[PDB]
Amino acid sequence: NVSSGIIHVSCSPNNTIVSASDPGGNVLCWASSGTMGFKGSRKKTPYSAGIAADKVAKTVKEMGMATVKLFVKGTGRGKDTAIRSFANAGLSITEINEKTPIPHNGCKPPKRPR
Amino acid sequence: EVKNDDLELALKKFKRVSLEIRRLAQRHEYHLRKGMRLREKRKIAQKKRRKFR
Amino acid sequence: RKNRAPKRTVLPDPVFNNTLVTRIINVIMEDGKKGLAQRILYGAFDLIEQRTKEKPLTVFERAVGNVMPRLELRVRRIAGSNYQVPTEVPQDRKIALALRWIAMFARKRHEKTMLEKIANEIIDASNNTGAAIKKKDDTHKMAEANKAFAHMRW
Amino acid sequence: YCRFCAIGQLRIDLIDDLEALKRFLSPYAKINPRRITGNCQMHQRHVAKALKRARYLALVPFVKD
RNA sequence: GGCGAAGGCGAAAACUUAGGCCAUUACUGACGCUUAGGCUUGAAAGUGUGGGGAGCAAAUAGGAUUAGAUACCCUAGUAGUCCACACCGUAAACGAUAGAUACUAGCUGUCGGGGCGAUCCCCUCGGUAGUGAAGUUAACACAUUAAGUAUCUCGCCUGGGUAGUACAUUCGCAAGAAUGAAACUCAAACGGAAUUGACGGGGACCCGCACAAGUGGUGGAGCAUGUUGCUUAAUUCGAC
Repeated sequence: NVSSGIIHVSCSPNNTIVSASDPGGNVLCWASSGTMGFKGSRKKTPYSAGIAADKVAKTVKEMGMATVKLFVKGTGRGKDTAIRSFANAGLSITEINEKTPIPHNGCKPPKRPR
Repeated sequence: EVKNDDLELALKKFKRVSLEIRRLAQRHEYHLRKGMRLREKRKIAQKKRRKFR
Repeated sequence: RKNRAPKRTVLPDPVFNNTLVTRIINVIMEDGKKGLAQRILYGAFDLIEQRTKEKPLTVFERAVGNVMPRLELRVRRIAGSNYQVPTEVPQDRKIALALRWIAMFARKRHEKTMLEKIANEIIDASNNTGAAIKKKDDTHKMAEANKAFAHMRW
Repeated sequence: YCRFCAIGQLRIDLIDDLEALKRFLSPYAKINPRRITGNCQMHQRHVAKALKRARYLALVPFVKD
């Protein structure tokens, strides 16, 4: 059906949100911690990221995939478990893509977390 | 940052570049003052200069 | 800070040459004495004998072996909470908990004589029906939310 | 081996040193300090200005590489 | 690491610009420093104008802990961030060391400058530092970048709470800052450093049924007693 696409993972500091998308960036599937049942506080764990990445890798790949980009964004405690799960999923990758925010400066984050 | 090296150990090399990106970007995620920014940065620098080298 | 230490285990019984049944005698004795437990246990091997034609050795081994864990949820606390990290559980404690669970489950279903119930539990653990296998089942199935704890050390 | 104040021409702004800058700055987007290449105050300040100007030249990307 | 008066300064381009670093045989000739006067800035908070505000956040709203949260924790938001304008004038504006000043061990440097070679190791003078001599400090330690030691000038103090309080003024469109007592009034110290502990909701460290596994039970219930209470006639008193 579709010979090329992307998988965007986002490990926000306390959540794991992911979408498998068309080559023009049009999602064909999505997943999150809540869809898996990790809604609340266990969505910061690496386990949620790993399971989300496994689920979306299966959904994108068994659908008829050959080669796909992997856009990783954000930083948490399971952004490495995600790529480990993709490697264990069995989907061809040419290189892991880095979409993490890398600014010089910008907007001001929330107040000092004490 | 090119990571097209092999089919099984790409993430291992991705780890180190991710660590570098983090350690250069580990200070822009919270509110703080200039004084503590300079203090932590320079103190960590002169602490790494003395122990690891 | 107690470290690795040996244990005293009575050597295998001359009539069956199994050390596991001997640890069973070690841990079942009423009033803390074998002067009275061994008679009924040998009776129980007999009861296993004419019930379902099970030789004690194989039935006892297939009962004890199927209740044995492989994961040690080592405790690590915060002084206000606690969590478990999964390491490999020691083999000596493996067999120890196996035999303890077998013995402590062996003596239930209060009925006319303990011979019938102990042979019944030996048979149940032999046939893998839920009476002690649940220990081995849980020791791995509740280590799934704790499997997430294997991603980090604290 | 030290890289500037060791082979340094004392004039490092834009003069045909594009390959050197692409090797001074590894393809993982990091300017080398005096702690590795060993460039002196002179050489390091001029390299810094040259590399940020090349960033403002799109010869080396600001954030990509 | 450099520069800048501390205040501070880093995506670049350019604008103008000064201080400055060495060598200037030299260019002059005691102008050399000085603070009260006089002359400027002084972070940021904050004041106000207009835009503009991607962003977040004082106060505040709500949710959480709580004895409550003006707390930690989070979702918003006001000014608050920006641009220019002016004000703002206090700061850990800390050499916690006034300016300049004249040289004073070593030491490893490190940077810039001048002679050198391949950048380099080389000499020198200045910028960046302390280990430490002498000197100076209650001790740490300053120490070639003085707290050493010569010269001058000036401001800042004479123990405390009181008290930066009243008073009178000042600047400030605001907010605030400038100004600074008296009365009461105490016997020395959240005095200063420095040695042993004391806790640590600080590490490191050595072992112990210290912990776990258990056995084996308490507690639930059923006996006898132990304490205490009550109480009359004393339920003797004592361990808290």
